[PDB]
Amino acid sequence: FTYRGVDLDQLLDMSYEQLMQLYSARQRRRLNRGLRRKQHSLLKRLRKAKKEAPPMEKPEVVKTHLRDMIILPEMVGSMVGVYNGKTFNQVEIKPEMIGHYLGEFSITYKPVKHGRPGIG
Amino acid sequence: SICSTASNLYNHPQLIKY
Amino acid sequence: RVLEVYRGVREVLSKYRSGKLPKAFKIIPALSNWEQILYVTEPEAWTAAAMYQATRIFASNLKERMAQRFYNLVLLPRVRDDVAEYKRLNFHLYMALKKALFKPGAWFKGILIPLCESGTCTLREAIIVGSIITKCSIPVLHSSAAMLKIAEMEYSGANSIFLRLLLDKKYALPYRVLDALVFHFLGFRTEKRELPVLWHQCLLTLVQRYKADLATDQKEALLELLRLQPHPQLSPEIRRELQSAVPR
Amino acid sequence: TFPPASVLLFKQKSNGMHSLIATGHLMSVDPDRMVIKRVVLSGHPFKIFTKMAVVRYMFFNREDVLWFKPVEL
RNA sequence: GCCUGCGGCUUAAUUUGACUCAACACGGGAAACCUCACCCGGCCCGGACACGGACAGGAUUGACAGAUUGAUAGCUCUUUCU
Repeated sequence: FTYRGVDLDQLLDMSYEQLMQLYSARQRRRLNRGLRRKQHSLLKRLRKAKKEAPPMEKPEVVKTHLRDMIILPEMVGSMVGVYNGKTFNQVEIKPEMIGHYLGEFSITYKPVKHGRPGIG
Repeated sequence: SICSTASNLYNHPQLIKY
Repeated sequence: RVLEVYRGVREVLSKYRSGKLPKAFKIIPALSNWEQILYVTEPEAWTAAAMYQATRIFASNLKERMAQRFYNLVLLPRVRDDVAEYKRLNFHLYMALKKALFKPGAWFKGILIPLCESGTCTLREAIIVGSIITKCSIPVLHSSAAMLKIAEMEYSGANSIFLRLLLDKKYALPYRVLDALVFHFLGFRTEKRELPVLWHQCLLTLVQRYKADLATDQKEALLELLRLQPHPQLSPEIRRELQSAVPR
Repeated sequence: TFPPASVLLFKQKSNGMHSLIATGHLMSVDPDRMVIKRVVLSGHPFKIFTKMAVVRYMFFNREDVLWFKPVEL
């Protein structure tokens, strides 16, 4: 896999400053704004949960509310429950989603599949 | 399947028709 | 170093909705200079939840007299501000009054008896404080001491209601508080003041619960009072409960 | 049994003390008279608008209401 | 075609009054927080009195760390100190 001409080992070995030219307009915008302490702590729980896993095993899923989290490429390979109001949807963070938010992966409502009109 | 069902008429008693 | 930190915890405790407090908060019962800490924390700008958890720490740790002077200097004026403002009470401050009933002695000596010592001891304040007193359990000896001290006062609108609810504590009394009560009732003997409905209910509660400690001259003083200070409704019930007694 | 016939009923108090409770006569004998057992489900109207109200404490699921929908209150 | 109301269908919720003038861009209501008013999960406590048990041989609050459910829920469990 390659993103913007940069590889996965190349991205994961790249510093936090040099990421901030490789993203979208909103994403470079928010990384200019600087992340919050809640998201720092969530990434810290992700560090603890991705490290202590057995080496064959995928890490333990961490559930979270923060739908407005930028999917950093350091999160790739984890499993995260995303809260959409009712239900933590458990997404395996694959490397194809490094330029998106978590909030699009737990689709919030149920699709309208129509019935029939009664008394209109 | 909500407020209705089958419940057909099957098996009655010995009616001594006058 | 001090002023910066406590101005910071003032600006935190000025909008206290939730959140775990730092260690700068929980050593004020160990801080000797807590009074000069306390004005920089600016007591009237506080959320009532900050009032609540302040009284929580201050009843879980302090002495008696520091608790009393915190009740007097800080708690009582903001209580009267919120009652004269709202005509109701904030639930953080209502449970903080239960937190202030986590010490009964400083409660009586610092709030209740100074409220009737304040001279402006109103009715709704009386009902609030007495209902919370009715909720809590207090010691027996300090209950007789509180009734002893409350009977010493004047008669505002707030003497009888607290007297009636402290009768609704329902313990058994010594002889001194009973003689002081019956002597105050002999002070209300020929006074032409239209004493309220709740005073008649208070005397009614007193003959209901304390029928077992009536002497002969005391019963005659009670009949003197009921002969001179009637009411069209509760004077016959106090009369009936005085006709259904057993002496001491 | 063909009517008329008297209908005595008594109940064991303790050890053969048959104590009389009920007394009457014999109506029409046929299985066609079906008995209907009723159940009243209660509620409380905790939101009140003009001719439309939100009531709780009558069910606890959601699709229970989808099961008891045509039955009038 | 797009956009907004009403109904209707859906949804956990897609808030609500008016019902052919005086329903209908009216409750200034153009909804990321406020404007919940809806749903799913958690915190804190929902009384007094009377009877029997725990109760100073602690009743029990607070209390620093680490595991929590979606959340530094020490309001959960070791620290069990006060």
